[PDB]
Amino acid sequence: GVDIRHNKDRKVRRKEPKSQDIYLRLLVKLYRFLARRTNSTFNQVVLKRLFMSRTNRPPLSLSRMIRKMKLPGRENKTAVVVGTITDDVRVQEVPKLKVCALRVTSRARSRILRAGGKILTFDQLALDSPKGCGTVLLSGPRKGREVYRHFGKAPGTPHSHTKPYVRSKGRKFERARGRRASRGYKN
Amino acid sequence: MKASGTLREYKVVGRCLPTPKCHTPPLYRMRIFAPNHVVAKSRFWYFVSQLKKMKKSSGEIVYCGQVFEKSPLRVKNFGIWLRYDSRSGTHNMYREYRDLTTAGAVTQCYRDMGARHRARAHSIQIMKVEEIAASKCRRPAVKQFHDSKIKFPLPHRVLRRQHKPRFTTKRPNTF
Amino acid sequence: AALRPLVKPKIVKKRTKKFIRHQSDRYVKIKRNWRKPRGIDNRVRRRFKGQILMPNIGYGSNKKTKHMLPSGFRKFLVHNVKELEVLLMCNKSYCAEIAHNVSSKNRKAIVERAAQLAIRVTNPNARLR
Amino acid sequence: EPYIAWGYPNLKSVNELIYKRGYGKINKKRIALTDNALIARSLGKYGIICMEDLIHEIYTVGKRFKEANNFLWPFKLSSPRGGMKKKTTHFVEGGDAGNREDQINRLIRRMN
Amino acid sequence: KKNPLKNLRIMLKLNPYAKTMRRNTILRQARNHKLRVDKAAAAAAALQAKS
Amino acid sequence: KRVKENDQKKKEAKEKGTWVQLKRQPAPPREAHFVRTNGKEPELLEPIPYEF
RNA sequence: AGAACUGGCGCUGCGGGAUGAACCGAACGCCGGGUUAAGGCGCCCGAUGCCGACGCUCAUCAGACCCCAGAAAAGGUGUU
RNA sequence: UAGCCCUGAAAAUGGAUGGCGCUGGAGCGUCGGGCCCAUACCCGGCCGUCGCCGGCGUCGAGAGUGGACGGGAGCGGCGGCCCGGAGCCCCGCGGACGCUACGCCGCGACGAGUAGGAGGGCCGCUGCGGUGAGCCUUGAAGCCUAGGGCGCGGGCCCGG
Ligand SMILES: [Mg+2]
Ligand SMILES: [Mg+2]
Repeated sequence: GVDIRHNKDRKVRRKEPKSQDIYLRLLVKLYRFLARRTNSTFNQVVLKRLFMSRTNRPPLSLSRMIRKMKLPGRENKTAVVVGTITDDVRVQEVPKLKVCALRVTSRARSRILRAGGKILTFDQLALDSPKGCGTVLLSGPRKGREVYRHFGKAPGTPHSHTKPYVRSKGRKFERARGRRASRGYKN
Repeated sequence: MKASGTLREYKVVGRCLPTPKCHTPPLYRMRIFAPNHVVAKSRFWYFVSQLKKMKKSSGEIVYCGQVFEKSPLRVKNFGIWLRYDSRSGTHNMYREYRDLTTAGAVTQCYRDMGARHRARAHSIQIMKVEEIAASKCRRPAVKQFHDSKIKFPLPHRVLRRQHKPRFTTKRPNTF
Repeated sequence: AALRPLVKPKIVKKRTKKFIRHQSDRYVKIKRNWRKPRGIDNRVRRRFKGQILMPNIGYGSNKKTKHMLPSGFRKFLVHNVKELEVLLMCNKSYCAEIAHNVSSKNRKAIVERAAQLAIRVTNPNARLR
Repeated sequence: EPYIAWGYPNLKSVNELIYKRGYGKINKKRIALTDNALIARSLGKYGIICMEDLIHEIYTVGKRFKEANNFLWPFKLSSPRGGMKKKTTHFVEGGDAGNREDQINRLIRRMN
Repeated sequence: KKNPLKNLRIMLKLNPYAKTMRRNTILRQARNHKLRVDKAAAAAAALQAKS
Repeated sequence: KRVKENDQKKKEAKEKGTWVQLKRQPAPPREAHFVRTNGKEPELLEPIPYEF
């Protein structure tokens, strides 16, 4: 015998990606060859973001990108994002930033290339930089989904903010006792 | 305490730590019979705590040496004093033996109060053990060995079974 | 003693005694295939002594000795010529078997071919005339 | 002290345990230490690079004893081949479970 | 892992001084075996030559 | 208080040139002391007899 | 019948307790060597087939190992 | 006064230190050395899971934990008549295995389990779309088998 643990000895993280996408399997085989040979970390952060699921690779919008690159120190670097870049319309002017990502959309890659940018994928990134030197790695708002706003303490106790599941947001749906003190009680 | 095998007399001194209230403690001395020097300085912290306001953490011992007598060849007569706790109550007991050494005496007491009083090895406490010379020993089985020109035979001798032929043809003459 | 294969370690097998089903001794409505006892009270799962052992991972044989025939080759069943010339480059580590469906005309065909290519087949003299 | 047996060793019974039942750890994975370089590559930060300088810290408990003892895997001693006595009462009371102060130098040789 | 103190030159791979710790303690328990038996005969031959 | 005599006692040893080891330690085992039995000799004691 | 702390059986074999859910050890892949644990060493039954050491005890119902499976008040020139 | 043994002391099928038995002990009490074994502990083998890895350098031309050229000054060591200097291999045209990357390979630690949950299954049954220049009257499915095997096993294959 040894001890009295409750087992977490089997780690539960991703090691090979559950997608049978043969093109992503040609980018795992590139990077886990470069993860253990770089003697640095930027590959080993890209190498685990190619593992992650569809949710945990959220769609990064265009305007989060061109805001985080206007900081002092990101002026000519090549932004790398694991995930898809979708364009926003709320911004008007797009500079000639250079990006490198899987699956920029059809409208975004017009708006990058017309203003004189350059888009890349993760195979002409390795030739440009095996270390991945001189980049900023970005990711979208992974807690942006409407799923995550159902999640909190419980939609019944004090200070809830939890958005309880109804089939239609409207009157006489979850608004009678539990929500107002004149009828029943207030949470 | 086990009294495992023959015992061994130890002469243990010890003292309690010098407080700011009191320097120079009196550094008491006892006489402990024990099988080894771990039990000896672990019965020492039982008889001291019965007699003074001391215990192990506020004290230490400063010498645990075996004392062993001046005559392992001269035959002696010992009178000892006990404090055994019986089943009904407790008692006080004087008792005599006769052997070459106090290692062979108070061991011979422990192997006999277990016999003639069922007193297990932890109950019985030794008060003082000094020898007394001839014609002061009251106990009668000692009294018959204050006898020069002493004699007796070896009647009815039997020994070493199975050692010889298992099924000999020879009835063993007991001399 | 035909074709003298490569390296044979001395085959150890941890058991040669073929796990039988509990209570297959008493009936013939129970076949001797293993099914593990998922009863609550029985003394095979609870693993008392003197009874039928149940198979776990400890009885698995050695990895360089697994699926080894006692001759020293490893069986691989083929059905004609054109999948027996897949076994030219394995003719001292892997051996052929001819399936039962292959008739004695074709089984006479692929027993000369496996002598040119120098492969042990394990049943050359089957369905002969 | 109802469950252990602790006493004060002397030097060859600390010299046999390191040599015979000593096993090191780099990150995890208990290794046979069996060299002077499996010690100094992972613990030459402290100046006790070799074998007997390790055994000098563990005897005269000195500078880096926390860093030296936590390097050692716990000594997996075999069963005592001479025997034991009653296993559950104290070494004062004839048994063997507790403070024994120098009879543990006998017992290390029986455990090994 | 070959056992130290059961084969040599595993002691000497790990504690190189422990060879010359050893041929000090094979000399000095041979020359002090010489010192006894020479002297233990020296009081035994002197007692013999009296008779 | 023991941080405040670890501030001014830090800079006091800082301009003095040493490695003072201000960190407190647990109660160490008793180093080998040395007793004196000046003139007189230890008093023998032994267990009293039983009385009620 | 009901609780508190902690352990345990339930879900768990094995060694020992003659036998047993729960006691005492001790926790389990399959094996070959070595050693011990609790326990035992007349023979069933592996091991005292030791020149084991010291004393006690004779029953016309002897006594004989935790839980544990039969006992008290009281009494004896039975014996130390 | 208290140790043993005795009296106190009766229960229904024949009966329980487990039994046979036991009295210089095979009883009681205190102890010693020996000696026997568990799936406990230690060493060694093998299986599996987990943890941190190792190779796409088949680079027999590759070797780097400092590397290059490069000229302005001097050390040895090269070849003398004390000045000083490229060789891309070659007399062998040459040097095993391997990297299903979802595969190997290394080290290291642990392994029980109902209810229950997962992962794996080149286990199985019935059909469909593909695929095997598959299989067969020179004998398919099925069934039988004291025939020979493999797999830890679900099961599978060959001979009759
Ligand atoms: Mg049950
Ligand atoms: Mg289940």
